[PDB]
Amino acid sequence: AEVTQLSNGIVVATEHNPSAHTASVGVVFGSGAANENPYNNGVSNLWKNIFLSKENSAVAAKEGLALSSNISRDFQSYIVSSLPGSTDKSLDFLNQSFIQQKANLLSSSNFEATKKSVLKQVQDFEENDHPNRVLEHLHSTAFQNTPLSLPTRGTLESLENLVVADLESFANNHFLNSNAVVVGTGNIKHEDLVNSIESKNLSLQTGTKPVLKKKAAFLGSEVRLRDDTLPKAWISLAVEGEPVNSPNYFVAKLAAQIFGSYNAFEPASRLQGIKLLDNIQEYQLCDNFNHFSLSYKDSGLWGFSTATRNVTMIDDLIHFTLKQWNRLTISVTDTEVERAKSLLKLQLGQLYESGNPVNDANLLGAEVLIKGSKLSLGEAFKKIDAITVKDVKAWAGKRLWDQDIAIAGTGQIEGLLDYMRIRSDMSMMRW
Amino acid sequence: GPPSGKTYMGWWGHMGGPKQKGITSYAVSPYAQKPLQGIFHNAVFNSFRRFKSQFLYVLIPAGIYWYWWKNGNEYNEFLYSKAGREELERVNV
Repeated sequence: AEVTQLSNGIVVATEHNPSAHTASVGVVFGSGAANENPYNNGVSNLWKNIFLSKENSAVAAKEGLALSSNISRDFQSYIVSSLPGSTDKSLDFLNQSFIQQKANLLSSSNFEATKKSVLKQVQDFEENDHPNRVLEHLHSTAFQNTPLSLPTRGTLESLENLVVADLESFANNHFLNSNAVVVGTGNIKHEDLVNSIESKNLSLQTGTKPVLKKKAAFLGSEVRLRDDTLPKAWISLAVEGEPVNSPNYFVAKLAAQIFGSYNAFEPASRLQGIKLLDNIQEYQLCDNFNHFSLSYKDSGLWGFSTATRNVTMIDDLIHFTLKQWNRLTISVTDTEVERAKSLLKLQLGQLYESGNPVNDANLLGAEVLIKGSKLSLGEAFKKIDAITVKDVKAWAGKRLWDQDIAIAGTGQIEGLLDYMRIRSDMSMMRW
Repeated sequence: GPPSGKTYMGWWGHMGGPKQKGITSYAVSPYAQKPLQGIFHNAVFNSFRRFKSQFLYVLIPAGIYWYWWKNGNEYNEFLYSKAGREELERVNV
């Protein structure tokens, strides 16, 4: 029900949900913010904001379209959502203003205004968006001196020396046809889509993007940007997790769903099936925490990201959740496994099926770029319910028992004890 | 308990130091590092730097007091010989 066909160049991937309204056609490239050097960084976000600029969006809005884009750590996407009877308009707009000539987009008035707005919103993100910036510093210190370490939005110091030559070089080096996947979600049928991509000739280039010299290797590290102006203490620690197209991927997502996510002020998240919430609820050790499991192309992370207003008992929160992490290897039960199985099925269903047909476009483009064909919601559910407690114990002994962690913090984090205690509290002496 | 008088050292989280902002601290786990990194370079060169900077303050007073002790000891060994008995009486009274 998620059909994929390889044409002369590009790969077309689509899914036809005939009850949805807005059909959404776009192209998803396989060169995100980890396919460049740290000096031209932020050229992916700059390309996204060039595509989303006032000129391009007014041209798209006069015809009845609505642009979208999403830059991630290996795929970047350009989505033109539209009405269901109007997608040949979407296709030839995306041809005429992104795939062929872009001289209307890349002259030094629109590029100057776009670069100024990008500089303002990146520095506003760096000052006033605290949990995302420490997840970003966690990525920057986990995979350091190695191309997965890069900021997605780009840093300010490597964004004020970018001109149109950088964007044209990136569009020549990474906006290819053996690197691109065109996607269709919403209610377009498959064959009218490829009929309209093969009627009007649509091909970006012919070549191949440059392969990287250094693969993503985890380096157990530590960083702290302690700003004691801030009222909270945002820390986040994470180990090396399993990447995409790895056999231990769904057990990593299940082991994240075992500990779940929490919010101390909602009275329905204080009653979950976590054993950690009987330790962190008598002195109110944190405000929220969420156990992520990110899986990029070469490697990935596995850890929790919190926020703490009780900045004196930070080490107790760290120690309690790390003992709960060691409970995965030594004595995890089966009722936690089945609770996390049902909750992981619910979360993947809420992610894969939703009202917006551009998130499905981004997910379908990513997992057709890296894998080759999309596995359905049924096969994912079968691979989830085929997981026993011993597979979780084997994976937790593989990737969580005494492994190197990487910590990224900000705020009032002097109460955070320093590194060797946190590293050697990942392994207890069997109680 | 009784909150006693304030001192110049609190505990973790409120240590009583000045407020700091913008001091990033990078570190690397020792399992990723090599211990005994540069022990022969820092055993020959840095130890000589520390010995070069801090040996006059130790050797000038040691030299003064050792020369004083050696001169006094050999003067006493001179006096309780036979060639100093008139000097022994003269120093006595």
